[PDB]
Amino acid sequence: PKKNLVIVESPAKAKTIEKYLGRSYKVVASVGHIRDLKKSSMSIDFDNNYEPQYINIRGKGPLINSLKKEAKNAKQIFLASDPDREGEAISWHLAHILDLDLKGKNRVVFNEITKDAVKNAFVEPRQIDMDLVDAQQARRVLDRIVGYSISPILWKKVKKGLSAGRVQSVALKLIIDRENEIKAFKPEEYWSIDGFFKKGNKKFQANFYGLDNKKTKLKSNDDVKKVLTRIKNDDFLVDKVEKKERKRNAPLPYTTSSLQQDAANKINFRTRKTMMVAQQLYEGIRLGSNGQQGLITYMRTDSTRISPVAQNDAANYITEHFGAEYSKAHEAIRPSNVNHTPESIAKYLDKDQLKLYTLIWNRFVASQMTAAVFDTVKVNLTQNGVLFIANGSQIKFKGYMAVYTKVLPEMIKGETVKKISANPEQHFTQPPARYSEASLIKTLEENGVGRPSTYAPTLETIQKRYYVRLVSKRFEPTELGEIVNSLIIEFFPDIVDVKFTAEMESKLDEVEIGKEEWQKVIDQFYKPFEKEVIKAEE
Ligand SMILES: [Mg+2]
Ligand SMILES: [Mg+2]
Ligand SMILES: [Mg+2]
Ligand SMILES: [Mg+2]
Ligand SMILES: [Mg+2]
Ligand SMILES: [Mg+2]
Repeated sequence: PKKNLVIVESPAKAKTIEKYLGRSYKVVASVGHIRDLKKSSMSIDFDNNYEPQYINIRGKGPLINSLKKEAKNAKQIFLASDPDREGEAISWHLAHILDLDLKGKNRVVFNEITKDAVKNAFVEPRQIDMDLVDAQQARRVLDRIVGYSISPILWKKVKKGLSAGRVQSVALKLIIDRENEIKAFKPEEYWSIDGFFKKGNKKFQANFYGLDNKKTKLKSNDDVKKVLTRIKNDDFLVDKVEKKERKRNAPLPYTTSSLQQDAANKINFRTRKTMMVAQQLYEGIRLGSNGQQGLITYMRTDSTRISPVAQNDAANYITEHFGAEYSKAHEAIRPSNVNHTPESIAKYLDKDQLKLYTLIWNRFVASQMTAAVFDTVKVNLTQNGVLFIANGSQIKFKGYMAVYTKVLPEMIKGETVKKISANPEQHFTQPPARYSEASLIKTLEENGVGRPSTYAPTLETIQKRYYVRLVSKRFEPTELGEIVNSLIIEFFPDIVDVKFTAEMESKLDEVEIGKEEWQKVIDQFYKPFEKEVIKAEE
């Protein structure tokens, strides 16, 4: 009786998958990477087109030996690593250590850890995708060449122990450019006027807009006076009434970027914690006697697609719980089972897992719902050329907002309302906001620089390196970060450059699809970079 071997990256994953598979399957964790570049040397074969020189990781020897013994005992080997570039290179390193044939169909991929998703994966296993593997290799070779080339230069000109990276340097320069804008900003005093009116004895508020049919900027207390003195009596003509219905569509389901943004904005999660907790949700949590189950789809994704089956089950949850009026190869981040309401499984989750799951559940359900609808009214109240604007809003259909506004007294053109009081208020303009974790992520996504694997580590290493601090939830450059940024701008300008770095990520994308040869991406980077390293070592 010889079993099937299934290798996974973590024990929590193996425990979860173990129940799903049954007798003729043995499930073991490799506990992270087992092969890596050498730590004590560059570990790139520059005579053989940048081929990485890998070793078995220092310390993992005994683990590796036991994997080899289990593989000998096994009937067939299945590599069940996560479905991304990194998971494919893990599977390739295991193939290498276990002497498996790369033409064999030993790779099984799934994007949630549920009994149904797991078993469908073994129905059609595939061979290892060497394009995905080469895309991981390229990133690893790039980051190694950059890190081990620049770091000694920082040690020479700044301080021992320093390091830099590609996307980390882009982010740091973006933060320093924003700080330069802040320093150069010139605040200005300006004033507003709140008005309080009545139609009948129904009170409401309208804000000063301007004089003589233009918007008016009030720069001082004297400008407020000039408005005030134009106001003779309390009578205001309803010069116009505007009405509309406003449709607020539903957000898309979470990607890695939008999950990280929402978690940081809404529940004060640092991005590292968001990914840590998502991983717990994903790899499997004990739901009591029903044992461990994966509660969300895989959390590293840039897809917003929902699968047909997942779509149908949510429509049914929505139709049944709100009304059918609220409905309509990778995937977004969603509950694996929508019927696992946050309320139901609350008792099985710690507080942090409860928050992130609640966030992911709400967002995915909302995203499967219909638009909210509002009833707008804009009302112009004019006297003697002075214009106040009243605004009113109420919801005509909650729509997706089901999972989570004042109205105006009635008016038509020509009626009259009475002015009770006006409240001038002093303000000062503010500079552009600092990057929060949210807006940094959003910026890195929109400008083409970030990817699901690189969002959280970039914001981690920039803080581990002490190049920025994070106060009142926004990044500020440190003095050391300014020093390092200036050196790299001086000697390696392209690695702070947004466009060159988004270009590189797109070339990595092409490697993944087999459109470009990974060694060529490295060579087009390395040939110019090499010259800059020589000149910086002068
Ligand atoms: Mg070894
Ligand atoms: Mg990668
Ligand atoms: Mg990178
Ligand atoms: Mg590396
Ligand atoms: Mg800044
Ligand atoms: Mg991550």
